[PDB]
Amino acid sequence: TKGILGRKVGMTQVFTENGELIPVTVIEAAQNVVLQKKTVETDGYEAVQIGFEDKRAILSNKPEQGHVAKANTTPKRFIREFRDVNLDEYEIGAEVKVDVFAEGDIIDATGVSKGKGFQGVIKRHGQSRGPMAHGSRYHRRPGSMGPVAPNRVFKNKLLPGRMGGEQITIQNLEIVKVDVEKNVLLVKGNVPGAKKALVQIKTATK
Amino acid sequence: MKVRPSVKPMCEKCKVIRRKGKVMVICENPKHKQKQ
Amino acid sequence: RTTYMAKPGEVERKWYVIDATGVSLGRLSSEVASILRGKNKPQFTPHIDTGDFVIIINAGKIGLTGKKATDKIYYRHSQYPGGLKSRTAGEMRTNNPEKLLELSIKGMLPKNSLGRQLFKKLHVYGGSEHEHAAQQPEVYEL
Amino acid sequence: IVIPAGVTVTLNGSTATVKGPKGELVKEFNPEITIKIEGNEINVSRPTDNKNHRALHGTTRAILNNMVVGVSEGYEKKLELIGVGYRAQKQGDKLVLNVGYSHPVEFVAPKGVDIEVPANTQVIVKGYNKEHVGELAANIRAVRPPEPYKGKGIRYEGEHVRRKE
RNA sequence: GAUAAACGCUGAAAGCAUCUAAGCGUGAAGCCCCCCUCAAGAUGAGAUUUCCCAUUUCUUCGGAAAGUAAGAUCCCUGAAA
RNA sequence: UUGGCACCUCGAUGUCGGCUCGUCGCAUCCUGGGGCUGUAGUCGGUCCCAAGGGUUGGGCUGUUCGCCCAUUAAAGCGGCAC
Ligand SMILES: [Mg+2]
Ligand SMILES: [Mg+2]
Ligand SMILES: [Mg+2]
Ligand SMILES: [Mg+2]
Ligand SMILES: [Mg+2]
Ligand SMILES: [Mg+2]
Ligand SMILES: [Mg+2]
Ligand SMILES: [Mg+2]
Ligand SMILES: [Mg+2]
Ligand SMILES: [Mg+2]
Ligand SMILES: [Mg+2]
Ligand SMILES: [Zn+2]
Repeated sequence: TKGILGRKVGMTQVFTENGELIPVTVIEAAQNVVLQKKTVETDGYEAVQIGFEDKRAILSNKPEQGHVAKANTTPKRFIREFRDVNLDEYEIGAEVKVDVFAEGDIIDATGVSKGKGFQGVIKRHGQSRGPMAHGSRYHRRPGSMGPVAPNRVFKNKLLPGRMGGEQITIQNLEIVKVDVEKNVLLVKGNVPGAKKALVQIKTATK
Repeated sequence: MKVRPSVKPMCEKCKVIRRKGKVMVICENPKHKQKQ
Repeated sequence: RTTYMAKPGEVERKWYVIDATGVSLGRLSSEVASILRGKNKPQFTPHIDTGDFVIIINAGKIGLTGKKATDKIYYRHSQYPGGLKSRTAGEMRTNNPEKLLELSIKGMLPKNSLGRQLFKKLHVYGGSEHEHAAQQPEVYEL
Repeated sequence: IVIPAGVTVTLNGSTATVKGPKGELVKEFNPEITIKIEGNEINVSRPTDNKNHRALHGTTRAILNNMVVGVSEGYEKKLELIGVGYRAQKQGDKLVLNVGYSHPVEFVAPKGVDIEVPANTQVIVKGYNKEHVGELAANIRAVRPPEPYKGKGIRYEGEHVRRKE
């Protein structure tokens, strides 16, 4: 199992050799370094900790500087662990390049979905509106809070609240192209998050 | 299988047994299989 | 008037280690509850906690008579609609015996703030090894 | 229970190991029931006349008898495929049956059992552990049990199948 | 992975027979995992890596307060929020 | 369900159908597993296990219900102040 961290650049399309036209997400994944290897002896589980994008000194603190000094690298914007990887691969301070993947490799893209703020039950939970005419005074409301008997509301009565900004994993995206000199992956279809969003690309669990 | 509170031999070949605290009759004739 | 009342940290609380091997889950639990509560000491004071600390070892070998292994069900409700989970005493003695004894003993402790403090004095281990050697635990017989 | 020539029977606490020419067996019995091992003959002892003991008594006798007879002349369960295009091929340690499915069905024998196939129409299962022989034999019959209309499928050699129109 | 109904194997009680009593196996969209998300206020408050260091005056005593370290905040420019 | 009784509520416990939102039971409509069959096959019948998910859109009527049209793997039956 291989993994890397990139920023979502944006979406475009590419023509396949077949002639078909597919939508792609451009993930730029430059400056991935291996910072720390966690073992069963030390931390109780196997994981490699990858630091992604370089960060100006003044934006880091002494705790951070000490951590990346162990891997002879500069402070890193994003640090994430990958489990299920082979620790024999990965040396501390080693760069992790996008060529760990090849065209046709099936990957799982994990990121934080775009923020929609406070949202009602219609957008947040796909509930039905009440009628818009015929005397209706019910339109974008949550529906009955429940029966009478349990003098209270059950625990999964879906209601308005903050909508996006959740971690999402899209499973089984094909890698379409891998450009090493540009540190670019092209992934068929879309991945969560706004442009510039952190995206964690790892080999498909399935 | 006949599942019924009244389980009893339906012919001479029918044997009444108990499996897992359940009365049943087993028989050469499969129609006579009964469990209580 | 004159009846003695224990003060907090007055009565010497001792560490006991008890082998669960082959003892009925109850029977072990009921004796341990009494030790935790301090019912075996004449200084016993109902509002204070004068009891001892108890380590139980070999909880995986705890006895379940009859068909309790398969038929004694432990329920949990999440408080979500239809959120009732169930485990057999048998499965829980195999996988989470520390949990099995804690449930059993928790039920036999007073259902109050002091009862919740008493539960903190109970250490259960599936195997023969604990890590409370520093507390110099003394073997206790039922 | 008579012990034949070549067999050596030993008792270690409750368990009893039996090592002979055909193979070697280990089976753990209930403790309270005691076994008196002698050079020629084996007499199993029952302490009390309680329902539990009456049952275990006959079982300890039966299994020990089966174990000893097991390692002597060996156990043989014979099977007989019926129906057009029903055959069995032996290739390596795998018994490959073609019994009318779109896929072929294959069996790899456990430790101490053999599946030699004289003719394509019949199968024979050799072994010393009678229950291991019985199970594998049943598992092979389980693939296509005999149907009641034309009698097609895998049957035991002595088996009597009920027939219909 | 373990099971339901069910099917068996070996097998006595009950010289036979019998899937069951001891003992083995098969066996469901169901159970427990696997998959996705939250999650140590899990007060049982866990773990790993890294950073800062043992200051001053008091308090008989325990402790107290008052400059700081690493670090954080106020305030300000903002949006991907 | 049709009822019996008159125990809470007459200084008010809003009553049918629909909508919205469901949630629960299993006596299971579909899908999964299975026994018997007057089970050749394809279809079925009947019983057992099974509540994970699923279980349509119209015409008529305030309707519930029901009939009908056209689908569907299926168009389940009940409880939650009908
Ligand atoms: Mg936003
Ligand atoms: Mg609508
Ligand atoms: Mg309006
Ligand atoms: Mg309540
Ligand atoms: Mg038999
Ligand atoms: Mg299995
Ligand atoms: Mg499905
Ligand atoms: Mg009256
Ligand atoms: Mg009033
Ligand atoms: Mg049912
Ligand atoms: Mg109503
Ligand atoms: Zn009969």
